[PDB]
Amino acid sequence: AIKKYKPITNGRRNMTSLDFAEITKTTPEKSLLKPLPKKAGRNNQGKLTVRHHGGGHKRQYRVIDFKRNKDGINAKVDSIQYDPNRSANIALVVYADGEKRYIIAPKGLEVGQIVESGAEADIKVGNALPLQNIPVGTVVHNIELKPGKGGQIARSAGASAQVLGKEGKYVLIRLRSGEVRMILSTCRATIGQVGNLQHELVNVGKAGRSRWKGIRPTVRGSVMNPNDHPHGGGEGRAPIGRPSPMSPWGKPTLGKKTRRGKKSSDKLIVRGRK
Amino acid sequence: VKRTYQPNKRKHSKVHGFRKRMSTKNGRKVLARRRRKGRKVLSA
RNA sequence: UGAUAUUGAAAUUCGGCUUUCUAACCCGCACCACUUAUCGUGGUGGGAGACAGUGUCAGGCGGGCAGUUUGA
RNA sequence: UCCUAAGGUAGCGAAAUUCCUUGUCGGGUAAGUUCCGACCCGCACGAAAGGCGUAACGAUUUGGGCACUGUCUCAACGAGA
RNA sequence: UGAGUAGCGAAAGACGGGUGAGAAUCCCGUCCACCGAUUGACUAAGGUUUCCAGAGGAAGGCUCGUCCGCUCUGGGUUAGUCGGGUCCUAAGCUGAGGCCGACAGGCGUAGGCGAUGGAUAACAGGUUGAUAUUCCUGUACCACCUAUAAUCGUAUCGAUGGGGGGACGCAGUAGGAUAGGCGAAGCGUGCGAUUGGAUUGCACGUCUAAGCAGUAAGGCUGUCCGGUAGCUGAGCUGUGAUGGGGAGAAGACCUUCGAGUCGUUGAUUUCACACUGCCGAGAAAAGCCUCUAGAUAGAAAAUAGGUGCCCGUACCGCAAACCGACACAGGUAGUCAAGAUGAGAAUUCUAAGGUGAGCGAGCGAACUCUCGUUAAGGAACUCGGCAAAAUGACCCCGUAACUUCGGGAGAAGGGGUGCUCUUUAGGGUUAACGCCCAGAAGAGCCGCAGUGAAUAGGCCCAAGCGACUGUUUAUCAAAAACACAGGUCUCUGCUAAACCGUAAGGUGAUGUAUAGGGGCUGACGCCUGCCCAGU
RNA sequence: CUACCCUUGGUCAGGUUGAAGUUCAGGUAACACUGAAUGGAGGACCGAACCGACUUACGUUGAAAAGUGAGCGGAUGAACU
Repeated sequence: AIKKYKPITNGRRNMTSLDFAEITKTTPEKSLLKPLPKKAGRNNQGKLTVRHHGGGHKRQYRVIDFKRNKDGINAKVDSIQYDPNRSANIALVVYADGEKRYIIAPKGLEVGQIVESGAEADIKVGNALPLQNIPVGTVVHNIELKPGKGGQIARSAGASAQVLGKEGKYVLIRLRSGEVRMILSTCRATIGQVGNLQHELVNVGKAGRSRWKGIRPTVRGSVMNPNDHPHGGGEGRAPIGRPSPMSPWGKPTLGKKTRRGKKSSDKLIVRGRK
Repeated sequence: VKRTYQPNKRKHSKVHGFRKRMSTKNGRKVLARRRRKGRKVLSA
């Protein structure tokens, strides 16, 4: 399922694309459509704060529900659709009530799924179930952190995580990065692994192809001036010169740790990433 | 060769207009300095 | 990073190191209301909890930025 | 034998690096301080401030041929401002 | 003073007749020349009376001036439909109450403002010294008001609420139609020079909206509304609109009047994001339809009249009136786009329509500049083949090392090219006749020269650097410098790291380790060894 | 004016080359090799408008405080407006 081009011209030579064999319907849904104007990494003050953003192709936002909260209703998948916002594909499900919404499509799923509560249905792919009713060693994705907020972890393409032993109030989950942490047992989770596994094997090929995705060129700090980057500039090509490489804002960026986000969560993080 | 001044009625009234200077406190001081000196036109 | 105020109640153990509890404080967590919006306020539930956040004082790091010296 | 924390490996070499130097020997010219091929005696090449190669591509930099001509031997005449 | 010195800002003018004190320069006439994918015709911005008529010649115009975009005195912009508002919303701006902050103030919800977009009823002619979808003629449409009829009455009106629609990317053919174009003979007025012609040579060969039908092709098929297991739209054509308007011209003299409107052919870059393909996956809201909450009482058939506001409208608009101190070889979005010659909006000569460039007359020196040719040699020039010359279009023949198999390649190196006649199956278009685009061969004529003019690669053998397309010091450096696809290291469990303010509030991201920020290296191929004392 | 970005529009005479795929005859237990027609991909090719500024001449009390001639580069895209 990987399309490979022939070296007809330069640039197109060592290119690689996807096959899009899993997509069923090309036209999206009109009800679940929202505008999404570009920001180009500019703040609410109008100043650039994140570099290398700007340009790209026009896009629209497709409303995806991550709560997955229904009282025993059956839904049959209709089609797998393309999403320019994420790396994974999405699926349009239709409940028995007559309601349609978009969910993240797991790997190998076209059969009907049920938004189930505890022991409502079997452990099958695409079923939303709390972490208390999932046996040890079952791989899951799109799990919640705080009850009712929605799924946050393991949403990229080909991402998943399994469930280790329980401790009454919390369960043990080994994440995709190798990190081990405790998660509250009243949070939902979807059984299975998400598809689009061949998304990372793609070769962009030319510079213009990365331009219309929203990426601007990157200039090295070694070819700047001494007032622009700590790596400055000397006569000819020069090495780093400093005892340690530096960020454009004057902070060491090779090895130093920056763990200051949340201090309450160190109680729940058991082992670091691998 | 292209010059540096291109006339425009809307851009001249939306930046140097009377209502533009009466919306900020520092612009309210500009109309006061021109009244003290005695200029003919205040905002242009 | 420590001392102290906001800041409480219990039980181990040589005035303190600990482990629990809930009532302060906190929640870019759901629900209900003003409200034809959830920015905000107030309720009902969960999580967290005397920690975090904040004020005063003290030590360390700090060409990221600033003021200046580099003799006849 | 002395010494350090270890003593330059694969490659490449009078190089966009070689001061001594127009190094020495071939090839190209009737005549070549530049150019190409080797030699290694690397003042002071060297493996991601990457080493050695490589089709296609270049208003890029060098060496040599074929056409072609007032560039030049060596200038003369005519038209317009 | 320099000095009666430089200059007088790309370009073809000549003569006759007028005006007047005064004319190479103003007016009229004729001939000649220039542009013509534009030096022509419409418009947005911008300028703000430069527009028109009768008078003036002090200053301004690089000369002159009786003339003027200059001076003086009077004049000239007409809208229910064309553009903007009484309609809708993008980015952005602003923001009641709120959150934050030494002050000033900052941020932000509901709600507003805001087109370069979406919606929205009018088209042909006539007319002035200056206005025209605006005035006047001819035929229409639209919102509303009142008065009379078919017919009533569970008929009727529905929201700011629900739902459907509005509704959107790029490339690529094929097909229907139409505008304009060309040819033969509609009708009209000429029919003769300088040698022969009377089968002569010129010029015409139209007519819109609205409403009556039928039409290439395209989509789609069976809260009572929306969801769950022939029904719309559509270029064009025909009839009427039109016993009217326009019209090459003629007979007499806003005077009267009466004149043709056919068929053939080749055809768009205009009329369908329609239709297939592709990945980078392509605003929003209102009008418009429908459903019930709520209002318990009309005409959506028709007749007849009546009503309909505010702003812009002159003139220049690739230019002497706009931005450049100037009447300045510069710069300025969009639309219309003829003939012969051609793939063509290239090239040459012309049409509609414009213009002759605001100092001239002589002479035909040195020198400088833009152009043409040149005997015998052919890079001997020079730091360097710098600058010139040469190569150049179309149909044929033929084509190397090397290679990532795509290429190299238009490799190199060669041949053919006009005119006349004869013979001759073929493309399309019509019942044919005809019209349009073409191909073989053969026999001859002409010149020094046949793509006879303009338009249009020089090539080849090697080496260095960067893989490539791309970007850079506006105004002395375009490169080996930057970027790039790829590789690698390191940080980041989500109120993420990072950044701005280092406050509220944001970007990252309406994302979640196949993700995001930072350092280094730079396609591809083969590889990347030794050292942890020190920092 | 210029640099980057945001929202909404517009512009690109004319030719050439012929990737994927489909179809089809052959070929095979079968997958799929070959030929034929079809297809119309690309920071592809030649070249006007448009946008740039590589070499040279003229100009340098210039027509112009950055220009004009003769050639030249890109020209469906990381394009121009």
